[PDB]
Amino acid sequence: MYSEQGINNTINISTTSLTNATQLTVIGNNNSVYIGNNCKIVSSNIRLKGNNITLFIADDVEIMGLVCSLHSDCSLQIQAKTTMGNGEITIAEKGKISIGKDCMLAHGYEIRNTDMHPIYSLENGERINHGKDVIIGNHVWLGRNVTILKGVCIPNNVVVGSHTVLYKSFKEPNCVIAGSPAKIVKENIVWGRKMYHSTMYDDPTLNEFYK
Amino acid sequence: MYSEQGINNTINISTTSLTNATQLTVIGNNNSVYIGNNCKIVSSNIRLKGNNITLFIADDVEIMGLVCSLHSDCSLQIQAKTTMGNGEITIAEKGKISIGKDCMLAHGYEIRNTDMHPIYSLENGERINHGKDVIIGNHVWLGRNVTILKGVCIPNNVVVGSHTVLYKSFKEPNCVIAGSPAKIVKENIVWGRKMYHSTMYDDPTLNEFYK
Amino acid sequence: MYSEQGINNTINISTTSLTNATQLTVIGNNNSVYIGNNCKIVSSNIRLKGNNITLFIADDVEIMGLVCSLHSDCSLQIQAKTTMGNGEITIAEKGKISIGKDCMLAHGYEIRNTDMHPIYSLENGERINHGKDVIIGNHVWLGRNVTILKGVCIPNNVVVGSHTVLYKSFKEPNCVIAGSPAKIVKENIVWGRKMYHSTMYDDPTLNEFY
Repeated sequence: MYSEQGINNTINISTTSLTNATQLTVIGNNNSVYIGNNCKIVSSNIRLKGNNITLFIADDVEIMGLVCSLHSDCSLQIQAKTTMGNGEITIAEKGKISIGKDCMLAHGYEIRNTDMHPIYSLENGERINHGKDVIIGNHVWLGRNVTILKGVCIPNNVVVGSHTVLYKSFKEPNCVIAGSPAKIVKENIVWGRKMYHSTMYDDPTLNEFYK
Repeated sequence: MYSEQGINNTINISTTSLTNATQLTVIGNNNSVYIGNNCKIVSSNIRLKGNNITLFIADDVEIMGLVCSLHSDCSLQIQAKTTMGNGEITIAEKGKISIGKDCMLAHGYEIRNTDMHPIYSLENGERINHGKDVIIGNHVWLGRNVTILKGVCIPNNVVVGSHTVLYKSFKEPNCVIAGSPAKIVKENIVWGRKMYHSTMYDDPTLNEFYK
Repeated sequence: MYSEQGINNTINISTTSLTNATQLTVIGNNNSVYIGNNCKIVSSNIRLKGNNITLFIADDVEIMGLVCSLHSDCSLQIQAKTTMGNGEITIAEKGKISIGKDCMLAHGYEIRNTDMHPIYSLENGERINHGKDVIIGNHVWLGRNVTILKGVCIPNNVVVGSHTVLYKSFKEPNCVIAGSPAKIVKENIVWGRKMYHSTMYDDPTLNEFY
């Protein structure tokens, strides 16, 4: 499991959550890790290197096979009830990525606020791919092998179709987004976890989205 | 190799077939598994959970690293001489997936008849993403990392270009399908297995496709 | 470094190069492998199976988790200072692939000169998909999960956007290529390795590009 090299690191992993086969490494200082009850954070590899990094995983989060790299002054926030399969999250350039509550992220997700390397214009020598924060709203379903790139904001209750690559933000909630270039392909929907709930009304979790 | 609980489950695996490192699990009633002669089903993980499930794999089929999950009243059918590398096939909502004769599936395929999770309309709360059968015709070649989703029928003698996602059926045979979105990019062709042949006429297996 | 079986194979790997966790397998005759100075080739699996194959890796190349398959009469050449993460290179049909200087290849690349199986036109029965050499120019950055197919030539100082598949060659240098089909999406650029420079003028390696 754990491996630290530094001082004033705060690691509070709630007592009920499980972290089987997970490696957590914190190199650096004034960092904080927080995992709530009753999380399942399994077969993952999480690296914090730097200072003043924040990793916050709320209650009731299940993650399996996450590779996570966090650099100095970055923060990853994952809200309650979010489930995640295999995937990768990279944060750099002192940015932030937030993932709202009750998300379902299917295997193969790649999420990042950065390209990790600079691209400059020959026209004026300036950098033009500065990193940008990623906001993934509440009740977002990412299908298989979805890629969410820097600065993309995803509204609440959105489904992203399998193998879709997102470069830009969308504003409309309750919609499905797929294709290349990524596009709204269906409007006025709500997804759920259980095919055994036959209408949206039979899923206690959904009441809010049709209010 | 296999574990099986329940009633009137029939498991017929020819003694001339190899199943090295494959796990087959059958839990339920009235399920049927057939694997024919001179097959090589290796390093695979195959699960049937439910009632009245049918798995049928014909002669001379070679599969390597298939992960396959079938739920009750579901069926998978793979006809003779088809070859498959690593990949995933998933069937739910009591549907069916068919793979025809002499198909060639490269490493990384994802095939399914279901989204695994419901999407409902905000207008009337009804489910709008019900599962739908998948039919992959005879002599279909799927390039690397191809995804075949619900409802998709693929005609005979078709090549699907690597990393292509199919959301919809096609009707034209003898073509190459590729891109995003998936479109016919070459017409009037026939594919074969062996690069050493000079022409299609040199490959007896191809007679039926050009007459 | 080697599990070398056959006749008249030459393997010259500089004593200053690290090969930790790497399987190099050479099965066949008259194959030659050159790896230059100060390379780091680790956790890779490089198989030369066949005869008369050449692998040439120049100085200061760094490779982590390459799965490489070469067949008879094929050639792979990787020029100085190139870096590669996990990925796959497949060469067949007696063809070649060449990667230029100071390229940066991110996790998930797939580079091939061959479809590995024939496609014939019904008009005349002839094969229409013969393998074709791949050329990646100098100072090309392949983003994550990029696929480069047969016959593709990439010009100097190009960035390929993540998840893009190239079926065709480009001619314009200094550009970003993305989408499907692959298109030039931004012209007149230059990329660098380290993002601690407000402008390109603080990267000495970039001077040759303006």
